[PDB]
Amino acid sequence: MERYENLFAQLNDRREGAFVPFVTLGDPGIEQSLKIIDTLIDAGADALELGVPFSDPLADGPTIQNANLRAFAAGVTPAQCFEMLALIREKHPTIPIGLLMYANLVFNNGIDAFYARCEQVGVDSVLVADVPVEESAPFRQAALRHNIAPIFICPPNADDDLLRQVASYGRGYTYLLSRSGVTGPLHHLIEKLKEYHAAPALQGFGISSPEQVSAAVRAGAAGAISGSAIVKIIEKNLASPKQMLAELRSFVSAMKAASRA
Amino acid sequence: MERYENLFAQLNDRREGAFVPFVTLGDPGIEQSLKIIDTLIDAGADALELGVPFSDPLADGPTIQNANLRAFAAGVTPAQCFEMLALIREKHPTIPIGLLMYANLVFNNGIDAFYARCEQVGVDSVLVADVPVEESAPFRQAALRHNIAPIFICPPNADDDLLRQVASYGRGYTYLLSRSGVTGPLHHLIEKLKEYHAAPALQGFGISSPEQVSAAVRAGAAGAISGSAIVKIIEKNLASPKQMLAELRSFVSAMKAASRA
Amino acid sequence: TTLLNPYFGEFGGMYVPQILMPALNQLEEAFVSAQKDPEFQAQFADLLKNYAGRPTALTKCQNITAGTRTTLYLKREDLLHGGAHKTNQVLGQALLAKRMGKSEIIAETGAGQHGVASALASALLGLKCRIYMGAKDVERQSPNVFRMRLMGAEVIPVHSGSATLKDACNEALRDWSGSYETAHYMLGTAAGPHPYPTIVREFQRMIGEETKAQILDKEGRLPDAVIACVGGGSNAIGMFADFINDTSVGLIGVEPGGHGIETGEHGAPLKHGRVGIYFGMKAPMMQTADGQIEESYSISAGLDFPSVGPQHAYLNSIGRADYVSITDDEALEAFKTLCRHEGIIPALESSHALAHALKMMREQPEKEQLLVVNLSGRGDKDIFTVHDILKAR
Amino acid sequence: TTLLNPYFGEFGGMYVPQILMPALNQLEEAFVSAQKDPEFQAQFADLLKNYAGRPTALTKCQNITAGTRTTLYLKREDLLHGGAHKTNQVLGQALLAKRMGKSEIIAETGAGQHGVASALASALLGLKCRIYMGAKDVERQSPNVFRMRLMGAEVIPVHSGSATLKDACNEALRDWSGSYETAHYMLGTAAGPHPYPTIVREFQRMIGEETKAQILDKEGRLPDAVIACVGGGSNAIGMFADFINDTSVGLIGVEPGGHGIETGEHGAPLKHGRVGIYFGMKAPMMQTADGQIEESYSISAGLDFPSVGPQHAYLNSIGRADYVSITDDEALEAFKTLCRHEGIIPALESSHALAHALKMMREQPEKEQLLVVNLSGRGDKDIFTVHDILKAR
Ligand SMILES: O=C(O)CNC(=O)Cc1c[nH]c2ccccc12
Ligand SMILES: O=C(O)CNC(=O)Cc1c[nH]c2ccccc12
Ligand SMILES: *Cc1c(COP(=O)(O)O)cnc(C)c1O
Ligand SMILES: *Cc1c(COP(=O)(O)O)cnc(C)c1O
Ligand code: NA
Ligand code: NA
Repeated sequence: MERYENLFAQLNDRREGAFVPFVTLGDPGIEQSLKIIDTLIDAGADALELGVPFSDPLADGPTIQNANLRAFAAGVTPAQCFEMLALIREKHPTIPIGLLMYANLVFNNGIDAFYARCEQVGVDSVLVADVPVEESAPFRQAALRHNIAPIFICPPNADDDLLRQVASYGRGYTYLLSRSGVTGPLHHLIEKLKEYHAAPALQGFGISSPEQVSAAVRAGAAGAISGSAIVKIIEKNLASPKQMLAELRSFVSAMKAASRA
Repeated sequence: MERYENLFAQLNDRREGAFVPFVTLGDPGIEQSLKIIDTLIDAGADALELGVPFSDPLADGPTIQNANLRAFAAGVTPAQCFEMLALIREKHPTIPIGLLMYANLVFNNGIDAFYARCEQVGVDSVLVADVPVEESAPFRQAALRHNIAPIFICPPNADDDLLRQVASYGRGYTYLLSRSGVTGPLHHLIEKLKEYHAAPALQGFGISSPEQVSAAVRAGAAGAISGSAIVKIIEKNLASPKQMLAELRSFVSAMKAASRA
Repeated sequence: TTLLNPYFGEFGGMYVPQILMPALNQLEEAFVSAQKDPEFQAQFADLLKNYAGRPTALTKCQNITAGTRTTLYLKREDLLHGGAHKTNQVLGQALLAKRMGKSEIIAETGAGQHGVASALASALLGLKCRIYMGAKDVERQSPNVFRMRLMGAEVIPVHSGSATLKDACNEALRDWSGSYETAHYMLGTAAGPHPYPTIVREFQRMIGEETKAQILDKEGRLPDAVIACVGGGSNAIGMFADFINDTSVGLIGVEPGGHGIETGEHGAPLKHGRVGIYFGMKAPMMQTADGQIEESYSISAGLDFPSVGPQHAYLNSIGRADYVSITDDEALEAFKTLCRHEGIIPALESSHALAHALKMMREQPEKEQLLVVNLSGRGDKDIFTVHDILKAR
Repeated sequence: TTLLNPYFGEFGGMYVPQILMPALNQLEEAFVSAQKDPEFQAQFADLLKNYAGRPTALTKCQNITAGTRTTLYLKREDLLHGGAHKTNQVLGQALLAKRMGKSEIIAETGAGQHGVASALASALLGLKCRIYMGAKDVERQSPNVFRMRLMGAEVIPVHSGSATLKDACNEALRDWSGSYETAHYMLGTAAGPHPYPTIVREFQRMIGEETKAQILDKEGRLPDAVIACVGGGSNAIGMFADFINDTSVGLIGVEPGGHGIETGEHGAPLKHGRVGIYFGMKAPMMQTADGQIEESYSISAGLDFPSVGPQHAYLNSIGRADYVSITDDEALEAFKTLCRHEGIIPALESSHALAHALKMMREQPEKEQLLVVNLSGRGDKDIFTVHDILKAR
């Protein structure tokens, strides 16, 4: 499939930057999760970014650590997340869907078979948080063999060697990290990334207000991703599901609107 | 004074062995203690042996350790014991009175002055439980200077060197120990002691029945001392003072009678 | 690019988020530099000797072996300052942090001992130390928590996930990845992302070098086997390394069998777990079938690391080392037996290794054998848990 | 008759009931014999080295002294097996009991450490050990009581008199005087009837011999002063002895000052007590004016011996040694300070000695001086008492 290439081209014909929210699948429960996701889409997300709950998410901040716990309080497992994915792809044809995984869950029952299951539910990309490019071979291979785009993080201090590896090895989009630390001056990377024909960059980590989406696009990034802020909203509204979707709606619309020409 | 020499000579003219009970001064209280003592005399003791309560009586068994504690529960101090002694000597002229002391209480305010205070209350002897002959010089001197007889213990394993030291250095009577351990085959010591003109031996430690008094005298000892058994009686009768004196009476009479020709 | 091999056969690597690689490359580089630097070595040798107490004795236990043909020696890491072998590598890691110009130290700890150890190295050497510890272990290790704090370290409890060592290990990483430029991460075992398994090994190897010398001095020849408990692998790799090229020398690693392998409730991923990718590396992990990391169980709090060093998995796979397990009862019996016949209270951890030696001896008492057990720590800290068990029983 | 002088000037002797003298003469004789016997020495040297960990390090503490002109070294008896210096002399006394053919050991203990120590020597060396301990201390030293029992000793509580160490010391004697023929009395300090002050000294003196060698090696010359806490005198005489003939070397003994000398509630009979005769000897005693023995007070349970070794009273009287006191607060400050700036938890006992060094330094920071403190034990055991105090405060 080529959903990312397609979105990017479409957005480029609109002079638009892309806005992609992240959530954890099954947080706070499956049904509510599916509704959150549909609301994110209906409000304007260009692509989703979805996490599979994992026990030891060593690259995430508290916010998303609570999201995995809530998902685990509700019994959510990977096999359930995949069924979730499947019904998401069924409902929305063309939206790019990327996963944020930890290594163990992809290597667990064989790497290749994880990417194959990704292809059969219609996933478009997978970012594996704790596999650096230096260790990406098995994961990127298995990915391309099943038509999934392997995403990589380009750190703010990336040196030219790394820039080139990311531009060479990634596909679909490039995760441009705004900072060190865990989930909670880019013009150079971004130019250099274009220079090496990287996949379009999405700026990530700490995007939580519309001004930043606009600033990313101006900087030359094809878009921005926001998760913590999206999760904050969930975690703030657990007592009222309806108010949850409504605030999700408003925030996403606000974010998306900002990426517009 | 020569109360011991006098008693011994008298007893020898009666073909009698000597019977001397031990108690702790002030156990269970002063008044009761004074009455116990008078009862011991009235029942027949030939001489007394009196302990001054001390905090750390490392040569005594439990029985007499309880006696010191009871005496301490009642506030009894050495200065009080000496007043006790004084009124005892006032009441009974000729009875030999020996103290059983621990070193510290004699060395405390000057050795010489302890033996002088002994002489002014009329005490006849002092045995210091934790001063061996090897260390007796200062204590035996100070004793003879004030006319007090310094008592020494002749252990059952005593070798000839020791026998001679005891016979040379002691006066009034020789404490013949029946056994190692703490408060709770003597014919040789006894002959050897006579051989070296020791003071007359009193057999001590574990004498608690009349048969043993008789056996001591037969062995050649001039007599026997009993304390634990006497203290047992006290400790058994604390709830009834009158029964206390009565059983003391009966036991002492029984003991004394046994030393008789 | 790295300078050294990050892999022991298939196990090991560097699986950390991209933002941490410059830190592990820098660390590797500084360690390679240090190992060829005589000043660094002389300074390390001098603290191990005049501050930590090296070398540690090698102790023959005739009472234990009487009536059999085993001879048993224990390498007395229980005598090292701090009371366990961990103090060796912390001092080395601290001099490294120094050499990198970092001023802060970050460490994770389960049962407390690596936290006490990093706090003492820190205090001595002028570093500001913060330690992460899972709230469950905090609750149950107050002595330790107070020791680290008497030594100026800051102790930060971790409430997420199972709230134990692995959740401390995540919180350590998260922090390193935003402060690596001033802080160094003093990982506590020979595990985790390269170059840590290699550097922990090399800073613990004096345990096997001194063992070898001592045993040659006292017996005239190398042991038939060296045995050591395996919690995350540092003490055992420390005792093994220098004997690895001595083919006739047995290396036996002892993982906690807990209530029993069949029961599930154990700590023995190397022989009873399944390969996974976690904590920066690929190795045997305690894990569900869907791949979530689980906790290791054992009557001794310090064999809690739910995975094992990569180099041990390699050694095992090629046959060069052997790994077995010992249950809580077996380890308590061995504890008792040492207290009463040699007058050394061993750590429950090192109790496991002694226990397997005793089995070697007992099961074949007329076999002629010379064993060394690595007594990785002292058991003063375990006195009460053994107490409460022997009371209920 | 004895073979050696039972007196240090006016202090010391053999004040025991007559029934015990053949035992002390026999002991003296066997000790004199042993000291000229190369087999005995080689066997003692071998346990001190391969079982107990000797020699112990000498540790320079630059962090403590920075900014001053003191240089301070601590002799790390905290690293000796058992955790304190007491293990030295117990091993020696046990080999003696052996050499006499006795098979049982009797020991008294206050805070538990001499009881743990005699039980470990006993277990190692095949002796049956029973330990007397005052019920008050039993109550408050359960770790210790359980340690001794894990090591096969029998622990007998003493309920008479103040129920503390002196009442244990009486119960030890009483028993020895009826079983001396099979049992040996392993007295716990350099005190009591001759020949014990001399034998404890000679079996602790390696502490000063090694100190001297080490300090000559590291500094080129002898210390200006050696400092050590004084509970009953064994660690301090141990550190002092070998420097006694070195006139330029200061010997400073530190007795616990408790809440304060003026308050009365202290442990410093050598400088604030009065000569008495007790426990087999003539020395300074804590005592009332009528002469009953009283207890020593201190925040550290092990400086509880209500008297002090005779040889220290002699050394003091001739000027050759100096004795001072340090209060509980001062000793707690020194405890804290070591934990936080060198990462060694010292025993509250040895805390007193460090505290007086720190005063020497602090009161005259531009004086040029080289001090050694004898760190007689580790303070793991004191962690909670320091905890409870720092909480109330
Ligand atoms: O929380 C955010 O703002 C952004 N998060 C993402 O883009 C999703 C994410 C979860 N954990 C991560 C670890 C590394 C990279 C991205 C993530
Ligand atoms: O208890 C006894 O049977 C005998 N006691 C005495 O003769 C008195 C005594 C008390 N403590 C002692 C210590 C040594 C010698 C005699 C005694
Ligand atoms: C921490 C510890 C261990 C376990 O960790 P390893 O790395 O597996 O050695 C073993 N023994 C003791 C005494 C420990 O403190
Ligand atoms: C027992 C002990 C002491 C006191 O006894 P000394 O004979 O006075 O040395 C001092 N320090 C420590 C650590 C002790 O265990
Ligand atoms: Na493990
Ligand atoms: Na004292």
